[PDB]
Amino acid sequence: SMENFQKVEKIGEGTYGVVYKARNKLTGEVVALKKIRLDTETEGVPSTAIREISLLKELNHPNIVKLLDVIHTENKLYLVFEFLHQDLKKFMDASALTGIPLPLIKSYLFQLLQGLAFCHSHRVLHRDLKPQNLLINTEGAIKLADFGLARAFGVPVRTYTHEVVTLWYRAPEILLGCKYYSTAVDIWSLGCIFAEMVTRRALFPGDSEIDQLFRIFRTLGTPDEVVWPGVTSMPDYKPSFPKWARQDFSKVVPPLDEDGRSLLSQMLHYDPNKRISAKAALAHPFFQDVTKPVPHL
Amino acid sequence: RGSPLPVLSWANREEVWKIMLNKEKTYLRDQHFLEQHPLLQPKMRAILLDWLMEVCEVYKLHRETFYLAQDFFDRYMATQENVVKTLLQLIGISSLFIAAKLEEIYPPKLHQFAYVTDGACSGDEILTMELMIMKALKWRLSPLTIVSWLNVYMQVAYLNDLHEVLLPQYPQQIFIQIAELLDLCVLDVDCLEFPYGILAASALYHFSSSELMQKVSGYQWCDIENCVKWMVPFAMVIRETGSSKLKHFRGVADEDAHNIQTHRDSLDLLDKARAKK
Ligand SMILES: CO[C@@]1(C)[C@H](O)C(=O)C(C)=C2NC(=O)c3c(C)cc(O)c(C)c3O[C@@H]21
Repeated sequence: SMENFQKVEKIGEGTYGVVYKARNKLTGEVVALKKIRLDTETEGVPSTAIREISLLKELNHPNIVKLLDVIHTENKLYLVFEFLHQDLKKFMDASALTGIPLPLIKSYLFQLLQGLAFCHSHRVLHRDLKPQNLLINTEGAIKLADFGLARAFGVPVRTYTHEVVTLWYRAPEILLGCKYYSTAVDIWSLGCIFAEMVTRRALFPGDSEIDQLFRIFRTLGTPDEVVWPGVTSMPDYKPSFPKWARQDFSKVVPPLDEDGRSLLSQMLHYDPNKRISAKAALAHPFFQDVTKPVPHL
Repeated sequence: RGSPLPVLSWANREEVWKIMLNKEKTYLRDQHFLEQHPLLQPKMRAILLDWLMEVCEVYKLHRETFYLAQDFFDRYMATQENVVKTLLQLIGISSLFIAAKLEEIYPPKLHQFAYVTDGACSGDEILTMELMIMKALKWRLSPLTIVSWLNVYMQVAYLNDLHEVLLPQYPQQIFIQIAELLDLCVLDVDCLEFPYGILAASALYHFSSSELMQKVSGYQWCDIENCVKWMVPFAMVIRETGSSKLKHFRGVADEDAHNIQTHRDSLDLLDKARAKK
């Protein structure tokens, strides 16, 4: 129970519960504690908590937050995690005045792709890669956290939950209502996060399903049958859609070189079968000599 | 044992295959686990699982949901001793509750799991038991089920020229026919002697050939020989009665219906299979 742990302060409240900073009484180790209340749950232990726990028991990787323990006390579940200092959303908003330095953008993207490559080889979709869910420490590492929206996919897949991923980061095939989706939706979100780090603002800040679609077309061009076979027959697609045209990536992401516009445009490729994998993205020349710097917090 | 998977564009197939094999290794099953419950008899496990299949069909739950529940039940009972038969219903229905919350988009509400027990198990009792099960399993709730192996084998078998192994591309009849034999086998606790991938490879063998089994599973004959022989009277009983036809389910596309767990009364078939050897 909360014997072996001494709470120190509430430090946030994700959509799942309150996050506490705490200290192991025996080792003095500092940890984070996610509280999952059970007396407010008519369905017992939330499916998102069962998924998150059982998946993080299977996923030990340097760029995935480590689940240290699960404590059942009173009508609460306490998820003990390794402690990281800051999420990427709050880190950018504090660095938005100067932007986030570019050598860090190379490392953070590189590491997020080893975390993601690992998930996909274990057949896990994250399905909520947004900056608030990516956790950084003082030592420069970044890790995937909050697997509550995750799902292990079968071989083959079936139709999974529609409308996953926070809207600003949701891949277009989900928005068009595709029957099937898999690893490509995580890549899309990492592209959105890549370009949000560079320009300091969100890449596709829509505020509705159809509005989020249009922010993507305005920037990448309205897709067609040549660039994305089968697209006009997808269920959420209408012919009334306004035909925009692609933008130079010097204009969408000025601070980016040729390698950056290359890798980025591959992550935002419309056709999910032609979209770049995390395994391939790690090999792209952009990570020729990738570095590991310490952030300013 | 060879890698049957094709070149995958989302991850290296040598690693994906390695992670799958290590999974089957670290998830443990014990064909003798009822020996820790001397008041219980294997037939009671058959009755319980047969009933969970029936419930799954009523609610249109997925075959993977049923086999998750089966695995959770068998693995949990191996962690306990001296369970009385009047508790098996609660354990089974709570395993299915856990499995459905893991696997289904829109799982039935708690009050339906309690409802199908006709008053034997309240909602509160199911919530108590699900925590007992998950804690006793140490939250190891992501096995490779018997039917997931069948899904992999079917995908590999019907790999076309796209090699996009994640889009379903196998026909429905061969899948439900083999699932129907696995659904009869799993009711015999003796099936746990065999790793799940071998149960699925052996059942597939009995509906096809050595050449197909080997091509889609990477097993050699010697690895599955004992399971194949154990399975012979089960295959025969299924052949004798005929393979079920493909059901239709409300709200389920006909092209997806083979994924829904089906049920028929199977206990007489089971005794018939166990009588032959
Ligand atoms: C970085 O801190 C927090 C409060 C961040 O600001 C934030 O917004 C959210 C939503 C957080 N959620 C967590 O669940 C979590 C986790 C798994 C591990 C961990 O070590 C911390 C400090 C955590 O707390 C972060």
